[PDB]
Amino acid sequence: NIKTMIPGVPQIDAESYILIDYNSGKVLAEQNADVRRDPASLTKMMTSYVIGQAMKAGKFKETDLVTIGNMFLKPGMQVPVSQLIRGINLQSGNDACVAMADFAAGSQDAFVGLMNSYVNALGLKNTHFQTVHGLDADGQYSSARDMALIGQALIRDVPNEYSIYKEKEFTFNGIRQLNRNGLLWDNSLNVDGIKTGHTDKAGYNLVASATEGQMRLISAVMGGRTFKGREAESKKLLTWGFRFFETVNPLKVGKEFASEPVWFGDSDRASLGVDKDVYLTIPRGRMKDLKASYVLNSSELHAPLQKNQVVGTINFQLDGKTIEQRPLVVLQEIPEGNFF
Repeated sequence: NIKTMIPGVPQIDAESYILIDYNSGKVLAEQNADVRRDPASLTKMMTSYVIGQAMKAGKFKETDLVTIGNMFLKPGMQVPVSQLIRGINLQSGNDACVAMADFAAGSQDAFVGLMNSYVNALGLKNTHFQTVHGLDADGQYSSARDMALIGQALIRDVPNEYSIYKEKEFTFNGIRQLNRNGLLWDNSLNVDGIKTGHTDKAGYNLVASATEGQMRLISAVMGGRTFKGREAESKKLLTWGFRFFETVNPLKVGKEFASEPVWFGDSDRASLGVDKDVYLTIPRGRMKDLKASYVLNSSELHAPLQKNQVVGTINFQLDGKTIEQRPLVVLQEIPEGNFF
């Protein structure tokens, strides 16, 4: 029963936490992951997400200058966008958020409206932002799950913005500022994200992400007890996640997974696979025992068969139990067969 066991979770010294796989979205561990808490500076992930989308859209460059009104910024100061986004991500500067909010949306209210528009665009059911920096507000809240998903969106939708989160330091006005994510300096893990935060109502919060090979995990901890424990507890989850789980990529697009006969077509056989790449998070070491089969929606396949046409379902089995399902599609189209 060593292969088919469910691992016990470590005791995490925080009120809420969640651990997910970046590729497959699988939840490996959770505790009060949907309780609505104060997000503190984790809010700045969404602030960074709004900014990342605008630059990705081309609205402003990282070299553009922003004039201040009205990091210790002063009115009339001209600060490159590059420095303000680093003030947000590395330093957690609340003043840099305000500056970038007026610069990106014209006002803080217009910028909070965008933050909450992406909240709905991501489907978050337990998040609402009242601020651009994350200071405690009566009406703003988030949760460990929603914050783990915001971090996923950062990595997925704006990778150029996300690459900043791994920088250990930046210099503003001749003063070196360190990134507050102390896990970047950990020799045992490969941590390149994401964001720390803390307030009186929120406690000590950390959204972290690490990689081991091509596997990527995202942890979110909220309501942490101490400043140091913030990083220690997140390190507990990530190492635990990598020790007991492995992400595997069994089938990618274009790879033939099965062949079935085709009637009335230009060809006699169809090449069946998947249109979206498959990522499965399984107990580490059980990839050798992973079995895959499939069912068909029809007794026969009739031409014409369009490209990426659904014809059945793939079933991935581990220990005789289906763990994931994906649509089985036609890879190459097959037009109607003609007769001379």
